[PDB]
Amino acid sequence: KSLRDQLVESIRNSIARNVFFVDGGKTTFINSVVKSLNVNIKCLPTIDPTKLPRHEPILVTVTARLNKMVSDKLKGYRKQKEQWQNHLAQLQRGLHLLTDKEYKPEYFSDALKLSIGGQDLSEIFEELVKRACEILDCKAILITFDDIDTQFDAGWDVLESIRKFFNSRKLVVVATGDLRLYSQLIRGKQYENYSKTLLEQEKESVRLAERGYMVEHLEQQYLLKLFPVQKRIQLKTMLQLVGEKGKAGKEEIKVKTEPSMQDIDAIDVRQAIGDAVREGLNLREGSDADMYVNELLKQPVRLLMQVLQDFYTKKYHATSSVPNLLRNALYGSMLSNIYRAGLNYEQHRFGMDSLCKDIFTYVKQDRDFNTGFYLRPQSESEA
Amino acid sequence: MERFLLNSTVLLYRLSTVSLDEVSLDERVESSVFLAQYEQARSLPDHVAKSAWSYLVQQIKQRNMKLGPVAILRLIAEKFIKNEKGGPKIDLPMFSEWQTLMSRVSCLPIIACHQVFNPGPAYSFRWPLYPYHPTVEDYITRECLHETHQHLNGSTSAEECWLDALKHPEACLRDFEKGWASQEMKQLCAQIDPSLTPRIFKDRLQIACNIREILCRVAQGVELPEWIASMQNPQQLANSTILHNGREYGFATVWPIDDKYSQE
Repeated sequence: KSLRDQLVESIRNSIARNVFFVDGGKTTFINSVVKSLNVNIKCLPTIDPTKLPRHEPILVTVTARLNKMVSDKLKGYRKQKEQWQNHLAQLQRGLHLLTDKEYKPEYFSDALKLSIGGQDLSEIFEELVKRACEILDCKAILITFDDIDTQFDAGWDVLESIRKFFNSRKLVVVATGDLRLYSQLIRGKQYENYSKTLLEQEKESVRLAERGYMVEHLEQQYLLKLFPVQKRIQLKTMLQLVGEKGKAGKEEIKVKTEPSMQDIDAIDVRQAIGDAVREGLNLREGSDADMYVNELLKQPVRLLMQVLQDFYTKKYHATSSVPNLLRNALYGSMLSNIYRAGLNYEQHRFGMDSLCKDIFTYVKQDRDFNTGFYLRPQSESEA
Repeated sequence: MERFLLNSTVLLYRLSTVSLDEVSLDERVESSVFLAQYEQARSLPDHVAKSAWSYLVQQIKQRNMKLGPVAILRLIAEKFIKNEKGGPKIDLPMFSEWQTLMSRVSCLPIIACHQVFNPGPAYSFRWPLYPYHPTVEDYITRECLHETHQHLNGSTSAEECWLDALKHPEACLRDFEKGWASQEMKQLCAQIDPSLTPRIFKDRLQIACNIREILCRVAQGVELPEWIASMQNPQQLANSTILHNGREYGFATVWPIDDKYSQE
């Protein structure tokens, strides 16, 4: 909300690289930002690179959205129209250059038809952008890019489109995700630059160290170019948007626990969390449960929302044990965690006998061996 | 004589070569026409051509037209076609002559001109044109015809193939050059246009596309885009687009119909 606001002002005072990124729901916040913009700039519906045909360029998809928007504003009420499809035609004609796996020499003469010389798809696209701004009476175009969490490998194409096509004074990139994800892709396709023969021969410690040192330098040099840190947003967390132990509470939330909750019974978020932790864990209101809920406040927002929209709902079902009600929820919530831990996944095997071995194994990975049976959130592993 | 004004490689060459603002060129026509007829209808006795051209220009001046396809087509339509019973039809005595001409030119423009200057009683384009005779029509109705030998151009009429080329220009190129190496078509090309070559083949094709685009713009009567002013030399139309002032302007414009290359 508030971060969305400051972000809006940040973009607006930007047109007077040109990419803003959001570290991480995340899509919810990005949609908030976009609709906030609905000092004239025309924005596009956010692109889900994870929901696009396996092979296509973000440039083509953006061109398609541009086409729709232009036809819409243009069918609203020429001469802009016709020259527009002209840029369309040049772009379509010179586009092979990207997809093409082989350089057909016949493209040479096409490389020979006419201020820099050639078929620079970047310059065609930038003249396109000028056309779009002029036709829409807009200072520039906001371009939006969704997380690639479910498919982190497509983001390369977006990054490359940014570098080779969106170095323009009239386009504003707005991407979302975690920088480490992009860091992997940079890592991977830096490595894919060496020669396989080099890789499989010059493989001693010194050479590997120098190679990796160079590759990391390139990581840092390129990511800085792509993502101006000043153009970086922090994505406030839910616990930081709430009192740490009551001495805080930036933007109190309050949540509805039963179906009715007539906007007055909404039982906070922190207090209900501590309540569920105490009852389903039988913990009292001391200091150990508060720390636990603090280490529940740093988990994924979707994770927490489901963990506390499944527990109380089935409680309402039952009311027309608290620990079993809540342990069921944890079962699915950390379910991936638990099975990756190599622990009881069979529901009808919970008992005391499986639970003792499970605790022993859990400590065996937690190392500890001194207070593990506390099972308190003290481990580095987020699982 | 008319046919030479619409079918002449030399005329094409001269017109394309000379600038668009030249004017006062009717000599280039009279000379080029005497040439083209010399090549094609060599047998004419050196004075009949002169007299025919003279009478043609005579008619043009008398009827107060400018030498050009407007006047030519108007003459051809008034001379050949009439409005008769159903759609315009052609004179029986002149039919063979019409065919001799169709050996050289396309009907569609003449057809449109006849509709314009002599529409029938208040039609859908249909090729080819026909004369009329009630008995023959009754026979055809009662028995219909039976097509037994149709394999010339696939099985289609060419005028559609030209539109097809404009639809797939690159493809007709491909076909041309692949065969241009074959000797036979080299001789055919030389015999038809000596300086034909695939290069000017492409040039003429893309130029014709340009012309149809621009003339369609004006046919819709649309505010006559500025770049026509820069457009000064027909060879400027040998490119997919044109440069007015730093900007490069294409020729595509919106046409009412979807089949942009339709005969209709």
